[PDB]
Amino acid sequence: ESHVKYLDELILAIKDLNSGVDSKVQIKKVPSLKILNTLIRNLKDQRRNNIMKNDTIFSKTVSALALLLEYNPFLLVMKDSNGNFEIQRLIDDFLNISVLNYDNYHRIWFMRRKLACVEFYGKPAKFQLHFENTMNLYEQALTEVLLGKTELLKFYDTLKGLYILLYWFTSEYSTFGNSIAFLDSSLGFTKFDFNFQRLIRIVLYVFDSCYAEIQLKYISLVVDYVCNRTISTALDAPALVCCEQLKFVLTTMHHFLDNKYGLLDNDPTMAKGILRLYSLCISNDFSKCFVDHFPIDQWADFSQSETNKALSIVYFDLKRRSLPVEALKYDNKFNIWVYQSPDSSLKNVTSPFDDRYKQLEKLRLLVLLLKYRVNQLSPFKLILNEASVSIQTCFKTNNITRLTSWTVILGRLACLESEKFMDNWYVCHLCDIEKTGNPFVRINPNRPEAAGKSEIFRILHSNFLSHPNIDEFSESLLSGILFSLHRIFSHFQPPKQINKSFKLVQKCFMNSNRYLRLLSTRIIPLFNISDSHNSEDEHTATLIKFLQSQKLPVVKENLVIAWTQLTLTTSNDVFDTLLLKLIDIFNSDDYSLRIMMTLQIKNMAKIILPVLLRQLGKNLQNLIELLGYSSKTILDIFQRYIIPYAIIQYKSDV
Amino acid sequence: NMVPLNPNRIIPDETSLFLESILLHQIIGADLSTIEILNRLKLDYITEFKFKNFVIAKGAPIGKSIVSLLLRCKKTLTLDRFIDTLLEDIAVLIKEISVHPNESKLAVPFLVALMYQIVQFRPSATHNLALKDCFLFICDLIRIYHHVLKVPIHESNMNLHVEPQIFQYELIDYLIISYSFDLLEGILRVLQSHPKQTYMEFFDENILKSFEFVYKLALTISYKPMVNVIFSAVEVVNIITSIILNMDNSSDLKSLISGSWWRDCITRLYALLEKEIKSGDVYNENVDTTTLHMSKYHDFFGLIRNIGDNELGGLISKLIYTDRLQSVPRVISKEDIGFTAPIIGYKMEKWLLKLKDEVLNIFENLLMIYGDDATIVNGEMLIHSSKFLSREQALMIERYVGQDSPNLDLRCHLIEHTLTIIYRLWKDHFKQLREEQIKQVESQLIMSLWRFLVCQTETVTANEREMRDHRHLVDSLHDLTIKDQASYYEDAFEDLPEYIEEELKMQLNKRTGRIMQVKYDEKFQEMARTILESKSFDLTTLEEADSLYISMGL
Repeated sequence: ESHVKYLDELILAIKDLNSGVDSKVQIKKVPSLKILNTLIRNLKDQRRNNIMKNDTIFSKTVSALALLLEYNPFLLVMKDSNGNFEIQRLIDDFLNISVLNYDNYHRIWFMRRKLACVEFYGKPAKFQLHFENTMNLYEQALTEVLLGKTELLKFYDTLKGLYILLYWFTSEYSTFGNSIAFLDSSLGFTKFDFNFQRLIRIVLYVFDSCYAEIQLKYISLVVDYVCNRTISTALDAPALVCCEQLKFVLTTMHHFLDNKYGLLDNDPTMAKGILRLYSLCISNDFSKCFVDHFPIDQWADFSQSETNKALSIVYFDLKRRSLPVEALKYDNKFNIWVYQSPDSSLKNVTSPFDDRYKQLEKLRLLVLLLKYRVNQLSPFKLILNEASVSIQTCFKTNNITRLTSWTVILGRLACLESEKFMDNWYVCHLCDIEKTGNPFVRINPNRPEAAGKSEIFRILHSNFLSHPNIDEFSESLLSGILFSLHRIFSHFQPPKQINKSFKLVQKCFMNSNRYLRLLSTRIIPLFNISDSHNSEDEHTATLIKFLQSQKLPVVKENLVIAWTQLTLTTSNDVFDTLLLKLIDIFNSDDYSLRIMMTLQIKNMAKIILPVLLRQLGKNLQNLIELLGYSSKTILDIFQRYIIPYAIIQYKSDV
Repeated sequence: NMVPLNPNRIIPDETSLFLESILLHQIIGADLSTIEILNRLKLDYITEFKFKNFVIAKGAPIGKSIVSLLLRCKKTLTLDRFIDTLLEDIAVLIKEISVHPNESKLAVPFLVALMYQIVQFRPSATHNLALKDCFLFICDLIRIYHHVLKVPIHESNMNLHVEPQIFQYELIDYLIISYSFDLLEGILRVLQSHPKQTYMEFFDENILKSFEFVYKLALTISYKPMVNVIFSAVEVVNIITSIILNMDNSSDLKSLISGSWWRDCITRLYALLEKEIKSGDVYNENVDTTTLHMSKYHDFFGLIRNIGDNELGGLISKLIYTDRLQSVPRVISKEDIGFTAPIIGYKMEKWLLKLKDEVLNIFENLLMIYGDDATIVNGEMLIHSSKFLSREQALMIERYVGQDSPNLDLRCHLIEHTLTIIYRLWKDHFKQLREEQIKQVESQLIMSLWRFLVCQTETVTANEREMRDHRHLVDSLHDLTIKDQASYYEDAFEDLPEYIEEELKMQLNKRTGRIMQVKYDEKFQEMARTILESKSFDLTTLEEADSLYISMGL
């Protein structure tokens, strides 16, 4: 609005100033030299209460900090030469920014993730091993309360401070670094778990010893410390990680209800909060977590006495828990109701456009899929051919999303129709689950094909093979249809088609966007494994002539890695001669490539020599040195070498 | 601006809290209440037992004997005192319940459930003398059950699996061993969470020797490994690291530790880490010393880590009749325990991911531990860390990305951290590297570097469309969770204040582009650049580097 042009030019020219080259961190204290003043000013131009009632412009202001410090990682730990960093003297500055973000939880989360930044924040700090000092001060003011002799406004500010510190120690990892001592361990169970559980006992006791909207926010956090700290790692039935924390929050909610204040009107929160909470709880085996730490027997108050119409839905789901058969059939479109003489409200009793969602969703679960997911996101055999015709229509006129909206479906449904050798089913085993050894010893050659026996491929050529997109269009959609064909052929021996594969690989080379690069390579083994026409015959060697005939090191690895992988994956003395040629490719040739050939020799060892050694010797260290850790063992194999060569060669000379 | 007093709480006494909590506890998974489980216990083949005003008759109520001792000692002791008194009594109990020919040990594990609930309950100012009493007592308890973790490498052609088929005494000793190591875990971590002052007073070489016995027993190189004990033992190693990184002059405890024992630990860490992750048969048996397969034999949470199906929980209840004082556990099928939804398998993929987080995490930690070098300081860290980097680069790109399963996010965050590991190496530890090592593997390190040196094209985004397409191709499962999370479980996932809808779009952009194997962080590429493009070693002079430069463009 005011300095809008100033900020526009700032962000534009500084995004321009990524670095001297595309090499952009500036890891060191850079040898312009004008970012000291702007470093101070980016935070010195914001502390003004005439500019503190708008979300977006301050968000841009703090993203300016994000950019400045992110792309001067030589700013935080810059050795403020008393003994300290500048992350340390931004601690107090960013506390004011986190006072603004105390309310804005979204912004706080972003700030934590944003702020070698966090790595360096505790890199020389752990080497120096401020936290001892801050913990001393913390214990001090902490104990100063409990008995009641604090400020009123340091009271308020630092009560929010206690809550924010709790939120800090309670958040997931992948944001915070391992920089601090007390986050070190893993398996999701590291050190400050319990030093922070001791801190939890402390806060419980002190704040039980402890403005309506204040108590609103208080119980908001009471939920939050266990509400926004999940590991999920599942489908729609996710994971909440610490049960102790769960029941502790249950009992502090109990104590809050006992007090019976912090009740503020207009219902910004009560309904939503309680609803979400018990919804989350329901199905989940921790019924016994609930049983003790919070029955609402008193303020339940479902005798028309007692916002007040929202704990009623949790009472309804507790009756659903009762469950004995008295419940009857679904009439009011609500759940399968039960004998009421009662039934309180509809699935959105209070519906401020989000409470409706939470409740109605949860209560919907009372009913006693991935494949279905996108289908409903854009709301079988009939579905098959209707898809075919509707996609004829969609590519009739310049569609780009609902057009391509069918490719992944094509693939995975090929997976299901292979399985039928649709009811409750999603990502599948061979299609989508790794195993120990070769993915490509895992795949099955003599499985069906595509031509017409897969009407999926029938439609595939119908609408995606003889098209001008293959000529010069669909920069990436034509790729997505190839990841379709990926899984397809994975499930289906194809015919030679390879006309796409060949120019496709050369494409994958140049690629422009480095997305196509190894994509073709991923493709190739599908063609490589084969049966029902040239199963293991020339077909691969045919590809090979092509491939070797390509020689450019431009996008070299595309040419070379796949060149490996094919022959690699292939079977016996065939691939033996192949690896003979490969060790030739490593023999003494293109140091950029002989070495990398050795690298991926180790790679295949992850997942010929005598012949060559003898040959080269007759003709006339690295390889054997790397192999056996020392070359002197060559005595062991010198048998066919010294005897058949090294003497008859140049009878008198050699 | 004073705030008035608030003493009018009806304060629940800490001792009373502890008492009632133990008195009615039910564990995560079973059906029955701790103390009453206890109330279904008789210790028979020891017709009398007695240590300290703690008589139990022959057919007497073990459980009532507990509640007796509990309540009587209640109006005796304070909190901590009640702890240590139990600890001694139950310790004597367990010790003898152990040393006995015909005694069955049913009680022992359940009392070990005690052990946990108890010792966990309040570790605030508890003293290491008691801690170590319990601790040593249980380590050598373990050496009383050292006959477990070194069972052979595989079922021999003659060794049969025809069986009484009991999961009973298996689960018995499994709970025992585990729970016991789990003690080791919990009490040792209450040590680590004690004030730094009360530290060296507990650490003697007895810790080294006893835990050395158990570690050797555990992380076998010539038997079956056993994922739970694998866990426990290695985090105890992590505990060593912890006391290192915490004691300001950790040189004390280091000098305590023996060089051979650092070796017999880090080497077996290598043995652990160069194994592999294959969710293909994480739930069967395959090439050993290479697969951390947590079989149903020992598949539940563990006394902390709520790992998953916890499929043994209710079977804990099924151990007692829950109606009659008894001595030997109630039967369970070894096989009914345990095609529906491998989403549990993928929960575990995330977890074994957290495990390899631990692997690299401890190796980082020891990295930072040894600012000065040492004897196990050998560079094979550089070798093998870079090696793991290579393999989870190559097999990464050829296999695991694109498989529409959210394992890849952490599978990549792993090596994104290993980036920091190697970059730590570049900054600090380039005053030891042996020519031996650099030219034993000139291969893999250069592979690692060029993996992002070929990534540094920095030439992808340019729009929304292609990357959102990538997303629709792969990110299906990741978006299942994204939409569960935005639609179910967050304060911030409602009412975007108009400065974060763009955050949605570009953050999803960056995450999907970072999903498909390509365009990693500018920080990543430049920090790696400061290592290779700096000529501190003769990896890269121009005469043999421009063939790669041209192979990137340049």
